[PDB]
Amino acid sequence: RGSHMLDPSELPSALIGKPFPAFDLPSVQDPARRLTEADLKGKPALVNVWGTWCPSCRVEHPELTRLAEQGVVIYGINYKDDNAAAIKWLNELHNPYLLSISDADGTLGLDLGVYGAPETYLIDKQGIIRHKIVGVVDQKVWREQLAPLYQQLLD
Repeated sequence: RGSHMLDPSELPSALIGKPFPAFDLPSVQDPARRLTEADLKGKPALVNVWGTWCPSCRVEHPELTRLAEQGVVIYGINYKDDNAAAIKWLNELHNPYLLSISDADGTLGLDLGVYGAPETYLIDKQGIIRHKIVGVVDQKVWREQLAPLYQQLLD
């Protein structure tokens, strides 16, 4: 395999200081209920990109719950997934997400620079992106890579 370069939008630094991309998408649990980027505003928060196709996302789930238990607001982007399967996941396991955005065609992921899962965006209360983690967030990642910035956004 020859070299393959990710495009600039997929770099963790790409959307730093930029507003969360605009979108109008159905919620996972109710397709008649519509969500937009305005629903992400108000509190500093994580935006976690996940899919039922994603074994790493299954593994990350207990950590996301652990953060939610400590009052961390987490919104979920269900990316290019089976909706029925996604609803099951949100039922069978312990939903840490305050909102579950159905991004079935990946157009929101497209604007975010998403190229798999899990990926986690830290946003401020204005919905401006402040950090991006590619791959599983564990205690260590949270403690070192997110926690310090998240604390600043609360203050």
